[PDB]
This record gives sequence, C-alpha cells and structure tokens, in this order.
Amino acid sequence: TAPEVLRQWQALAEEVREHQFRYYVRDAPIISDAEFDELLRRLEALEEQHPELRTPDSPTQLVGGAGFATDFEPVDHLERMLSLDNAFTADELAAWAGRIHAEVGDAAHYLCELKIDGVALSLVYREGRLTRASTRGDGRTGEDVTLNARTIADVPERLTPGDDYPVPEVLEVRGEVFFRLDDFQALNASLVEEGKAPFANPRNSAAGSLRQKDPAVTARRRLRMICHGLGHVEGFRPATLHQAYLALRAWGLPVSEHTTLATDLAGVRERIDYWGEHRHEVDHEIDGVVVKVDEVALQRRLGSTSRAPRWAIAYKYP
Ligand SMILES: NC(=O)c1ccc[n+]([C@@H]2O[C@H](COP(=O)([O-])OP(=O)(O)OC[C@H]3O[C@@H](n4cnc5c(N)ncnc54)[C@H](O)[C@@H]3O)[C@@H](O)[C@H]2O)c1
Ligand SMILES: [Ca+2]
Ligand SMILES: [Mg+2]
Ligand SMILES: [Mg+2]
Repeated sequence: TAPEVLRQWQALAEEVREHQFRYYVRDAPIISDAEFDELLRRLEALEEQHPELRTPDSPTQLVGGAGFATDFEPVDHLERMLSLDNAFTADELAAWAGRIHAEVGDAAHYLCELKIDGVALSLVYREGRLTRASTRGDGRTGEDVTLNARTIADVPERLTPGDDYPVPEVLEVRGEVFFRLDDFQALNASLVEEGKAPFANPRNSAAGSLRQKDPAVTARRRLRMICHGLGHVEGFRPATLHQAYLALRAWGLPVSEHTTLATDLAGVRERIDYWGEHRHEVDHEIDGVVVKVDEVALQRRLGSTSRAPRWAIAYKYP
C-alpha cells in the first residue's frame, strides 16, 4: 500500500534523525551503535524496495549531523568532510574490492588503518600555524572548536618544516579525537564520584569533552588525536596517502603507527583478520578497519558520493 509504505518510511526516517540528533548534537545516544546501524539499514532497504521513497535529504544520502543547529559558531570546511560506507561481512568487503578493481584495476594498493571510535576533527594550518579546528557538522559546515583543539597535547600549534617537506601554504587535515580506554574509565569514575552522569562509551566521552563551550573543560581532559585524511591543501601534492603520512609525521602531526599497506584484497583480508584477533590490545576503542585506495590519482578517479568516498570502506567488527 503506497499510503502504508510512506508512513512506514516517515516513522523510520524520523527515528533515524532523532538518534542522529542525540548522537551528533548531544553526544548522548539512547540506543547502541549496532541498533542504530540496523535502523539505518532498514531505512535503506525500504528505499531500495520502493524507489518512490528515494528523497534527496533522506538520512541514507546525507552526512550524519546534517540538518541540525547547534550552540557553537558555524564554520565552513575548505573541502567536504565525509562519512564512510560500511562493510559488515566478507561479501560486502569483496563487493567493494571488486568494484575498485573493476574501475582502476590491479594498480590500486590498499592502506589498512584502524578505525578509531572517536569524534571527527578538522584542522586548518595556514603557513604552518593552526588557525581553525572544527567538527564535521553536516559535512560542509562544522562547529568551531579551535580553542578546545589547541588544548590537545597531540595537536601542535605550528608545523615543523622539513627539508623534504616544506610547510604547505594551506593544510586542512582530518583526524580522530579520542581517549585512551583507561583515561575514558577514569573520567567516568571521576564524573560518577561528583554525582554527574558518566558518558555512554569512549566515543561520546571524547565528543562531549571536545564540544565544550568552555575550553578549560577540554584542557583538563587527556584527549588524544590521530590524523587520518586530507581536506584542502595548497602547496603540497602527495601522490599517495602513505607519502602524505610521511609529510604529516615530518610536520609533527600525530599519525597512527598501526597502519599497513596491502597490495591486494588478500593482503587486506589478512590485516582485517589480524585486528579481529588483536584489537583488544590497542589502548583505545576500535570499531573496525578502514581500507583506502592509496594512490591519490585513483581516489580522484573513483570519486565520492554525497556522503562518503568511493575509494574507502570501513570494515566493521561484530
Ligand atoms: N547510537 C546512536 O544512536 C547513533 C546515532 C548515529 C550514529 N551512530 C554511529 O555513528 C557512526 C556512523 O556515523 P559516521 O558518519 O560518524 O560514520 P563512521 O564513524 O562509521 O565512519 C566515518 C568516520 O570514521 C572516522 N574514522 C575513524 N578512524 C578513521 C580512519 N582511520 N580513517 C578515516 N576515518 C576514520 C572519521 O571521523 C569518519 O567521520 C556509526 O558507528 C553509528 O553506529 C550512533
Ligand atoms: Ca549517522
Ligand atoms: Mg523517541
Ligand atoms: Mg565513528
């Protein structure tokens, strides 16, 4: 029934939007990430089954966080800041790799990174000086948390020039802000002893600690950061992500030591199996592995959707 299917879509879309608000705006979700993911998959399946439900501002097409207002100063990113599509099974991973191979061939190599379950942050360095830091927001416009980001010890005020890597005129770099697991638990126990509510989990603790109107609150908390992507850059043309990370390292920016470069899907699957067994050994919350086409020229050819790059996928663990 066209009437009945539409009401079903409306209820599900409204529910998805409610939880996106609770997660992205309040850092206070009321259901688990797994439950949220199933709701979003249900919405997508409803749209695939009934094409008349495809609507441009559905949660299935937008960066989570779109459509909400907040108390922070809005600031436009220099380049779109996107989400990631997911693989929850081996079949979904292999379907992605096949699609890569069908478009760009065997030339693609695959960078395999730990997917940090933190809060996204975008930093802008102008002539080597940190001038702005922003949350993802709706992917185009973020929230100004520059003063909060300056308090993070991992985030430098100034880039250190290298002889091999001159400082770019403009560097927009993206990464994850997070707590180590012991610090996450210590903050929750500290909050509970003060009578306040603890955070649900490491992600919301990090996001809530970063998104503070008073940056002194952020300063008291041992936030960490790892850079894992590039936005707009001027005066720097890395040919590959792994070469970009060499420059970021040289400049004094934090990069993960756990990343590996695989030549093919078999190599990628070996690394995903490895972290399935060893992710409990990482001192911060990991919700998967991000697989990325390493060659920047191939990323540009693969492109991106309205909400995620086509050249990367997040494999998510159970
Ligand atoms: N529980 C709830 O009510 C609720 C509501 C909305 C969303 N969520 C959760 O939010 C997530 C989906 O939203 P999302 O758009 O933030 O997606 P995501 O976290 O699944 O993937 C995209 C994000 O991965 C991050 N990331 C971490 N490590 C990375 C790496 N090495 N390389 C690149 N990026 C890396 C980036 O910040 C990027 O924004 C899911 O985990 C979902 O369950 C939960
Ligand atoms: Ca979302
Ligand atoms: Mg409700
Ligand atoms: Mg996340």
